[PDB]
Amino acid sequence: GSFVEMVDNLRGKSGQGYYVEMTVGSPPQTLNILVDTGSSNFAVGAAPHPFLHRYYQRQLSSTYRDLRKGVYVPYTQGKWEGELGTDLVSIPHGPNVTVRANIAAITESDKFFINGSNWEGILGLAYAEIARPDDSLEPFFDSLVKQTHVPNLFSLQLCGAGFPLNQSEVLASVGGSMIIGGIDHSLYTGSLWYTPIRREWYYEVIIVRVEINGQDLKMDCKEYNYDKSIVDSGTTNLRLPKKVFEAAVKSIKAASSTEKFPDGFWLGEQLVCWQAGTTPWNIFPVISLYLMGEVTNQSFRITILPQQYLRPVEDVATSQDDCYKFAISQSSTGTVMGAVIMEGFYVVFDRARKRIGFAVSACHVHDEFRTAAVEGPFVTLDMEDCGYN
Ligand SMILES: Cc1cc(C)n(COC(=O)N[C@@H](CS(C)(=O)=O)C(=O)N[C@@H](CC(C)C)[C@@H](O)C[C@@H](C)C(=O)N[C@H](C(=O)NCC(C)C)C(C)C)n1
Repeated sequence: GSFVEMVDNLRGKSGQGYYVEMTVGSPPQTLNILVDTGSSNFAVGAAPHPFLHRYYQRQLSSTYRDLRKGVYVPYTQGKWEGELGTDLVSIPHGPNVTVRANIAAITESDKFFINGSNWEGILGLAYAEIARPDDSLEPFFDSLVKQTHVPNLFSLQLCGAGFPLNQSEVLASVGGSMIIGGIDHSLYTGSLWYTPIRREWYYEVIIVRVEINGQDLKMDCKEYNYDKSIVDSGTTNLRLPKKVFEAAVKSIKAASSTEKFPDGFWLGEQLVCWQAGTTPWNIFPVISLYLMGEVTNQSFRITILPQQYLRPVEDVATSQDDCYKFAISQSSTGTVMGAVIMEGFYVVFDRARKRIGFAVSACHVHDEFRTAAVEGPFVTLDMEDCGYN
């Protein structure tokens, strides 16, 4: 309920990523690690790279163990190859422990590291099932729970600023919190509502209904989880299956039709700008995702605002304009509840009880007329049928 030691231990932002400080090896080598609930490999740059200010030097760690085995990991965008081994790992602003964990030493990569992101590795927090080479490589959190008394769960509060941040600003500000082993009540308001983790591979959940300003998209619910629906702190946008994306964009365009935007905007590629302070938030609809509840035939809903799905970006011109990119895009691999969703809520990854909790975030961006919300319950039947097989 109270872990002041870990509150505000994250830095970063959408687009580039949210990261936590970790140390690896002996003596401790400090590295910034991206928090990624969408994968299960712990990996770190281990050789010079144009975008890396530092990297893992195995030859300088007295505790480094070479597993003599290579590993390859591809992501929706980006990929890397590395060499497997183990070493001692600690988290300065996390529990006071030291765990021996598997570490992939990245030796080659493509479209993975991000210039200026300030992170040098990735912490895959999902399950062994999707770890590479296979489920035999124990993920970091599994090691943590097995080697310590830290409870089997963590929570994330990702904080979007609501406006663009320059390099010095992102470096000097709080990007959020990752509470390891517990929940901190100062990070949310209202109550926590839980949805079942369908299966332990990605953090998969089941969406049972979608609304645009209260109006039902009215699609066969399997379409919403077509292939799957996951919660991923390593993805910026709310990504939706092709059919759902098209239906959603049609409805969002209709609700905001008093103003017309170019196709490039809806494709998530180009920005739309308004005179400083005049963004017409009210013309854009709220989006509600209903999730299966823990009680039979019960569901709840999470609702985000345009302040969540319109991502702030700096306008090239020295203009004092407020510009944004549409942060909802299509996916051919299922729904991805990325930062667009996570910046609106405090998310509890309760692995012990196989469930994910959502509560309104104490740091979500909004205005005087609307706020993000988590509400329930709703009598919903045959939710099990919403899952895709
Ligand atoms: C917040 C935040 C953090 C970061 C780094 N961004 C910017 O990058 C992305 O949003 N990257 C997405 C691609 S996009 C722009 O939606 O199309 C992405 O691929 N994120 C991955 C992490 C980054 C650091 C490479 C991962 O979070 C996505 C996840 C679904 C994934 O690809 N998992 C892998 C996977 O499923 N691989 C199989 C196929 C897709 C190669 C694992 C299981 C091996 N936004």
